[PDB]
Amino acid sequence: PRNLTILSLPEDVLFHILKWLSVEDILAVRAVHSQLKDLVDNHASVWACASFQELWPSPGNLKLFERAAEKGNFEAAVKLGIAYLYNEGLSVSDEARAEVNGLKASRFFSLAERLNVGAAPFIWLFIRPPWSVSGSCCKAVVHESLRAECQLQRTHKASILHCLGRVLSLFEDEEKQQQAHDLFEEAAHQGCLTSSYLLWESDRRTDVSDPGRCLHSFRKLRDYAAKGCWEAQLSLAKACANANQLGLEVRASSEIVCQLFQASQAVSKQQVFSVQKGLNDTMRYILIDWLVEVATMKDFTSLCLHLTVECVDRYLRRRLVPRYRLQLLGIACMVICTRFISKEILTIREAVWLTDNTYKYEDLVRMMGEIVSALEGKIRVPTVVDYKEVLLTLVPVELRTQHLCSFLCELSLLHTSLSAYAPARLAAAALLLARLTHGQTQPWTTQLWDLTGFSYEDLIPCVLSLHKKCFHDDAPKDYRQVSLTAVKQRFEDKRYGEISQEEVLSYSQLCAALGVTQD
Amino acid sequence: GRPPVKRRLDLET
Amino acid sequence: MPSIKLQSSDGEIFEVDVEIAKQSVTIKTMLEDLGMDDLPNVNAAILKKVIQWCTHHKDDPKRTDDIPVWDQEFLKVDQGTLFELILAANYLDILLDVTCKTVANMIKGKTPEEIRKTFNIKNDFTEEEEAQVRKENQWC
Repeated sequence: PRNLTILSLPEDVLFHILKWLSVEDILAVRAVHSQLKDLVDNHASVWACASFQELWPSPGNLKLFERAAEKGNFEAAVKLGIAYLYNEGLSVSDEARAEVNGLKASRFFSLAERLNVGAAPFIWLFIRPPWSVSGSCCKAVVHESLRAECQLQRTHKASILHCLGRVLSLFEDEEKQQQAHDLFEEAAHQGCLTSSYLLWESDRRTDVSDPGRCLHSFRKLRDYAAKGCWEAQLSLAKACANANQLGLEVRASSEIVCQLFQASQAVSKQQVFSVQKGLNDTMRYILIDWLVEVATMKDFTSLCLHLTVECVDRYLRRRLVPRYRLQLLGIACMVICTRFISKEILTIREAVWLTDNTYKYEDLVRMMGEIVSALEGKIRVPTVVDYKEVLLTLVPVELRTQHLCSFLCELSLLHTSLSAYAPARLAAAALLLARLTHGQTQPWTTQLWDLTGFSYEDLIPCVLSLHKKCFHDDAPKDYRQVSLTAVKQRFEDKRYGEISQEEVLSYSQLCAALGVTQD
Repeated sequence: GRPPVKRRLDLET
Repeated sequence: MPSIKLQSSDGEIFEVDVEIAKQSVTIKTMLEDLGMDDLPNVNAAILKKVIQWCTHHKDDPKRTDDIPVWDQEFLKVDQGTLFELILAANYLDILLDVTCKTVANMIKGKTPEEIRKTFNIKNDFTEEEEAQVRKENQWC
């Protein structure tokens, strides 16, 4: 045993080494030995963790996809369901397309959600309205099939109920709204954090009469936020802002805000540059600029644009793509995020249109499916907008300062150096820059010290970095010598009060006013 | 720089 | 103040600090079970490289870029040495993923006969098995 081989390795080492290879490689390795074949075709974990990276279910290899998904793979189930619904990759005749495609897509979507662990439900966004005006679109077919399955499922049906309820929530009908609310009630009956929080949000708008119900709501909010939700945490961070009515102490509210403000870590970095052949961040700047323009066209909120940029960054960090596909990535991410959170979405026929038909319907379908499958289903993540909102609902400040804070919060999207700081620190520094720009006597208040859990000395570097990377340096141009000004053009609207054209101070003035030297 | 939204972005340096 | 004694399979004894020794979870769980909370294949060289690897990585809080120069300059010594390392950590609950990525790269972008050539595997399938593989590989 001087030279040990792969032949005599134990089950754990073989399990781990075989879980990080693509499907083509795992098929190739299956030709080496009989014991390897027995291990692969006997133990379901190796198939369960196998990739299906850059493949898509064609009629030649439908059996492979079905076999891998049916025994513990999530990517295969997602791709199979999306291919069955969107009808790209499978040669299904138009006469029998509807029923068979709907049932297959619904079954595979249910399996994909069942195999998901530790994420908020997401499969409801592939079937959300608007639907076909005439006839029966496959989205409706899979919707009714999923409803029937939930009526007949036993293992894990709460996620299916939540997805169903989220589907009819976006329907403009009082009956549809009552069926939706009726849905998270049944989902909350079996236990679901997001469903319970949505139920609570549907009750805050209804009954605000006496402090007793406010205390009941505070109890439920504490229960939800303690478990680990995100929307619940953000909502609870403002019910503490309602400190006067709500029975509690100043120290408790300050502690809650400190906990939610010191529980963030910097995530993104130069990983994306070193994980591909090359990006040079100029292509990212171009893509984000174009996405900002498209969001300006169709009245898209700040939150959706931030989510789209974050999803783009996550996918780019996970699965590599060639240069000529970045715009496809951006359009697919905007479609997916707009479907997720917003109300008016970027429809697929429209989605391909802005790209000057450079790509096609099928390519966008494939990119959307693979983007969703590569993110494991986690779409909503901490973003600067949430902390900007929680900080501006605490300290009462003038409207121009609010608009400026929003403007510097949105300018972090283009630049990637601002990822070295957590969203909490960056949002606090943005509020600090908004206050100091208007020349208020006291930038940082004792209330802010007690709430944000940080002092001035914890915020000097972040303000300097934000101001430099936002206004200072120069704009990236190569031939046209014209700066990319979609964000500035987005913020020249009268709805924002023509904020973007007001002057701002220089880096030297900011350093002088903040007591920071230079060299 | 610039053209309208409908475009094929020029990534090439 | 604390001092954790350590010995190798060859009887050699080396001194290590506590925080690096806290990386391994097997020693931690054994100490917690035995109340002292607070290897058949190992020689002096293996310890030495493991100490260098642990010392060079202390500020660490995927892809094949996180591998440093020391690992990629020391993991090409011998294949069987690499196998002794994987089952090693398998055993010490620690680098496991680094080794798994290192070996998997040598397997992904090669033909099966290349794997047989590099792994010192002469042959295990007779004449009436290559046709069955080929037909079982015709799925794609």
